Amino acid sequence: SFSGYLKLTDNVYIKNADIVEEAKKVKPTVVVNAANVYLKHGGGVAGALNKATNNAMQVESDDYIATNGPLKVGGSCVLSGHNLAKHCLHVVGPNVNKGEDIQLLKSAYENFNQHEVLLAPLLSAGIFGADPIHSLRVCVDTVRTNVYLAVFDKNLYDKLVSSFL
Ligand SMILES: CCc1c(C(=O)NC)[nH]c(C)c1C(C)=O
Repeated sequence: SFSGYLKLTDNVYIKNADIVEEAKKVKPTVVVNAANVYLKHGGGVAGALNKATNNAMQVESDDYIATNGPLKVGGSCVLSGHNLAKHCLHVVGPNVNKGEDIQLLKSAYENFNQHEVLLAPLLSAGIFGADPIHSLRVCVDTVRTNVYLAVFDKNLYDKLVSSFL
């Protein structure tokens, strides 16, 4: 199971880890991808997860989009986890670098409540432009299921833990 995590609350745990490496090690039931509405996994966590699947995640995602159309900002879809997890929950947090409503971050985290346990990144953090301290606060105030947060950057991980209220 998950190891080396710091417990933040009853159900939220955090670790300084590469989510790709964490997924390959644990093979969780659900890994969360920091997806965009088109499921175009170009960079950040999405590019890293997709590259770990040898692009199988992108091939599956393009078929999903061709059939269903784009996701909503704040929405999600469950696809295969490929070599990383049983499933991948592609969650679309608002991209503040695209001027998207930061208020949609709570709706994005609500998707996690449909899964008993998840390995996840902080939504809308990194290349999505939101404040990761704000993302962690929305996560602990929204997610009720067991979420194991992987934070890639050690310096950000320390800032998140040291400032956690
Ligand atoms: C492609 C770079 C990458 C990897 C990786 O390739 N791990 C094996 N994991 C992560 C989380 C990244 C990021 C944040 O972009």
